Amino acid sequence: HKCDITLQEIIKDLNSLTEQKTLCTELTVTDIFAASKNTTEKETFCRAATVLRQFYSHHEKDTRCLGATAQQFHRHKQLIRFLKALDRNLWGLAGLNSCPVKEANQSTLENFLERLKTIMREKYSKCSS
Repeated sequence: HKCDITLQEIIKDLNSLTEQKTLCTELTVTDIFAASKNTTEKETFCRAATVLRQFYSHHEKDTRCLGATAQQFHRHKQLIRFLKALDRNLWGLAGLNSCPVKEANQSTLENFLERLKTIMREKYSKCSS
């Protein structure tokens, strides 16, 4: 369960997400990593899955993000697609729907995805030889 290949799928989604910039990636999420580390692994995933769901829900049809050019619109849809795929995997890992996220600090979506990627790669590393 813990060292399941879902970890690789999350890492994969994150790899695409962070190699991708859009009009929208500087917009903010609640910084669940500004906490003092007071949560189980399942709580962490639930928290991350929560803030990302707020983000894609709010920005999928947001005029600042939707794009003027074909390429901008494409990148916007890609981003929302990948966020939903990552979110889906996170919820499957979490095993939890209800986790309050209490941080004030906002970070750009971009910085948040890079942090989550570092934590995911650390989980993968702790799983293998």
